[PDB]
Amino acid sequence: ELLKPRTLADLIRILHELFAGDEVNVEEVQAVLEAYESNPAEWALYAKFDQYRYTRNLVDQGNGKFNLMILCWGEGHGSSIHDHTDSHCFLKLLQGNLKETLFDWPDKKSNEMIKKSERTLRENQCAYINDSIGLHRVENVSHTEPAVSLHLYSPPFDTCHAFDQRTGHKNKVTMTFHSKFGIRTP
Ligand SMILES: [Fe+3]
Repeated sequence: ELLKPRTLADLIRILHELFAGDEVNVEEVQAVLEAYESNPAEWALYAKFDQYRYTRNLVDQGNGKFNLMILCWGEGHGSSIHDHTDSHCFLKLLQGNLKETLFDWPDKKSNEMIKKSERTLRENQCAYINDSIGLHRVENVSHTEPAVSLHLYSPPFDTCHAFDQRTGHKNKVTMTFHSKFGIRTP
């Protein structure tokens, strides 16, 4: 029985129920994330921006089943083209808009990675990606509005690959947290 999360804390409690077992009902997780109506006062603690690039702010560790984090995207900040390390990845907009560009996995031959599609993710919409679907880039293309998104990854992962758009070549990158549970973590 999926109920509407009344608050961020209620959402977290519901997520612990949805991840109590060993598998993931993607459609139910996405539905509950979509149904949470972003309330800025509930997540202000985690919305810690950096001037130069987007930040990752850990909210909950899901009793080991998932990482739940808030990403804070300054104007013009964006990600690499990246994978998700054999994990489910849900992305819900809490504030602003983000452009998501999808790419196929590269072949062995060095070639330009050509986007397969793009879409604008708007406030409160929850999207989903996994390595079977493909790779993506996420960007705040706004000149005037910072964006904030809520991301859930299951299982949690500390590393992933960035792909060079000119060649498809990949490099391993380690995820760094700007803060954890509201506390800045150098
Ligand atoms: Fe991603």
